[PDB]
Amino acid sequence: MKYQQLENLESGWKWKYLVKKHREGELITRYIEASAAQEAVDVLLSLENEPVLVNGWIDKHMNPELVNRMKQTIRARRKRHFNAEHQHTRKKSIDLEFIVWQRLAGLAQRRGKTLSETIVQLIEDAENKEKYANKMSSLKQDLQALLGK
Amino acid sequence: MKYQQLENLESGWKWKYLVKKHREGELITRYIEASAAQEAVDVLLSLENEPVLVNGWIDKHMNPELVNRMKQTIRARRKRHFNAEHQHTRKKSIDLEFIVWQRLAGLAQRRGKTLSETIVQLIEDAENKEKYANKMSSLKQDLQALLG
Amino acid sequence: MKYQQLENLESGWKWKYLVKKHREGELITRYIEASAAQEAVDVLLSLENEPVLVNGWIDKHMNPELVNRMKQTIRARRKRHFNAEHQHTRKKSIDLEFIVWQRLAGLAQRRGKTLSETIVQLIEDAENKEKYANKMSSLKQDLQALLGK
Amino acid sequence: MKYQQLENLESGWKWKYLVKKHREGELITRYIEASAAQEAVDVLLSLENEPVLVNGWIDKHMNPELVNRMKQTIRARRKRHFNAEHQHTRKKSIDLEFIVWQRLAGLAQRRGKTLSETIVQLIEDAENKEKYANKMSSLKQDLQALLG
DNA sequence: TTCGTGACATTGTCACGAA
DNA sequence: TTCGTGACAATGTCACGAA
DNA sequence: TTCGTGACATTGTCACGAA
DNA sequence: TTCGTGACAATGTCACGAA
Repeated sequence: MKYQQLENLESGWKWKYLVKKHREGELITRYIEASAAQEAVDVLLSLENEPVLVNGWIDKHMNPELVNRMKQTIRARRKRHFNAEHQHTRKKSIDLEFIVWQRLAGLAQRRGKTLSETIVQLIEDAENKEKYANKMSSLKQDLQALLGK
Repeated sequence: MKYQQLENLESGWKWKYLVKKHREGELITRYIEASAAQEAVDVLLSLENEPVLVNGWIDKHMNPELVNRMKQTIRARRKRHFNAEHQHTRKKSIDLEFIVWQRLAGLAQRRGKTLSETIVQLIEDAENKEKYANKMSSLKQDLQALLG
Repeated sequence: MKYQQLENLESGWKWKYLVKKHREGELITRYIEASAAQEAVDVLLSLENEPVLVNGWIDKHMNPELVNRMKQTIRARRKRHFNAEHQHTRKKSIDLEFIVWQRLAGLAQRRGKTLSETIVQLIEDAENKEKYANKMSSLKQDLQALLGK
Repeated sequence: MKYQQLENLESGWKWKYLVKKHREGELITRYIEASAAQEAVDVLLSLENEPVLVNGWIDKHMNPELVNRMKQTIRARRKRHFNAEHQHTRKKSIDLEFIVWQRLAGLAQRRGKTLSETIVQLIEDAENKEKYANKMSSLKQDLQALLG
């Protein structure tokens, strides 16, 4: 755990979680009835401006099989923040032709390495071609003259 | 255009659109007062089963701040469909590191070509360097052998 | 022929011929009996200083059987003389061991060319040893500084 | 001394010599006189076959101008004899041109080798060159097998 | 001094190719 | 046949170097 | 089990070169 | 205008190997 915790906002974060889903429709509560669950819908809706008070509610009305989906989504956004505190870590997304990907990826999984470097190497292996064209050609074209003189 | 329209469903999306955005907080409505605008929410949040009418709702009810944002976001949800059919047309998202991007994009910036052209051109040439190190490796292997 | 003839002088050495050979122990006359044969001898030595005389003498008197041996021994001196003049013209001999003679003499009957010339080449190519003794030592170094890069 | 000096023939040998130079025109007597010469001539010429005779014939009766001339010419014939046997020790002479002799004799007299040997050592080198140009044809050729 | 030895000069045939 | 020509043969010397 | 993290999926945007 | 389109932003999971 290289990224510290922030009880304050890190809690309000989870709050947004039980919202972004409840909106599109997804059993937030750990109950089955649409009577006991519906009730809980408001039991939290009011905790808007309510910090750590949010945690009090997890042990109360929080669907178990969600604890997984959440942790995974939390840590994620958790890293993005700290990583956004500068540039080198700030990641960016890219869209390219399918077939292209297939190669790349297939080259990442086959070239015992991760995408990143795999892209870093595929580059160095390119700019080197220029001086490798002649480097191999010179040692070959300069000797062609030995056949006679 | 390269793709044709589907009035029946096409408009369908927009619906799915105005709702969505609304669900998150937005005045899809062309009005303001918590009344008239309020009605136009339910008045539209119903054409679900008969979306072939949403269009006539957008032409004289939807907030104009979204006319463009839509024609775009839709025209996209359109291409995104037809390509999602086959495989060669499909697409894929990647998440590479900052540093890389610079150099990477940078190259694509100096050549101008597609950001994908970069992976082709880099694989195509950077792979031809993996070639001369082979013709220069099998050569230094049969050159010195005969010699000593 | 090629050279010239010395009517007077050449009869000179020509004379010494039957002479130096007669005292050696051989028949110069064509008379089996020691009466006419011995007569010719005495009559011969008297010509100690006569040219043309020796000519007619050889005719009626000398043994026309060794003639050939003479025409050969005489022709030689014709040549050994005009040649012995200038240096590059004078011929000279040497004693070589059999072993060595073999190869050499045997390279003449194969290559065809004269014995002398034979040595002329044997030498040139030989002396040229360094010329190609270096081409290798040299040409071969050009490949070493390459294979190791 | 390596050659067993067999007084038997070697003596008779001298004879032919004293006889030869005689038939040519040279004194074979220590006599300061003409006539006195007719003595040795026939006196010795009759020794057609005299061992110990012709021998002492010298210490007591023979020209002095030939004392060394003989001791040496004799050694020659002597060596020629034991040598006449096997061809691997006997010899032959050559008639070569002057100019050739020069270069030849030169290197020979120079390198500090015997005339005969000179040729031998010179032949080896005369072949190496003819051999070195060969390895050139193999290497020069094995370069285009692959290269051009 | 004697001797083994290498370098030539001499001088003589011998079998040949082009007058 | 006639010759210039080349390959060796044979035999004597000479100046050296080790005995 | 809790993390960090990398591989990707959806879906919204907007300048752009023709059409 | 209207399309097709490409570079990224936001962010929600999932199955990994070290803690």
